[PDB]
Amino acid sequence: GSSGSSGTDPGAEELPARIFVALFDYDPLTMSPNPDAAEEELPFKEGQIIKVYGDKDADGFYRGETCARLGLIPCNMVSEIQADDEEMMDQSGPSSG
Repeated sequence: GSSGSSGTDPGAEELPARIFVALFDYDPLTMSPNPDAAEEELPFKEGQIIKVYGDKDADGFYRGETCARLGLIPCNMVSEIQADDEEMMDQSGPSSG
């Protein structure tokens, strides 16, 4: 339909989905040793966001959703993004407590 990555402005709250950015282009169609097993993998270009849901299985793959797609993401390729919320307190003022 219409829903997907973006479009439906945020109205209510939802489950926490770890955001992971792609470090390099991933092609499970050519990279993967087999296409059949490649289906389980989730392709993504560098700089692409992947709504990761949960942790990674033994293999070490993060199951996330990107571009209205679902599959496995190689924790090796992608990476964790920095926190958006207020950052830690650095150089705490000299003021006395």
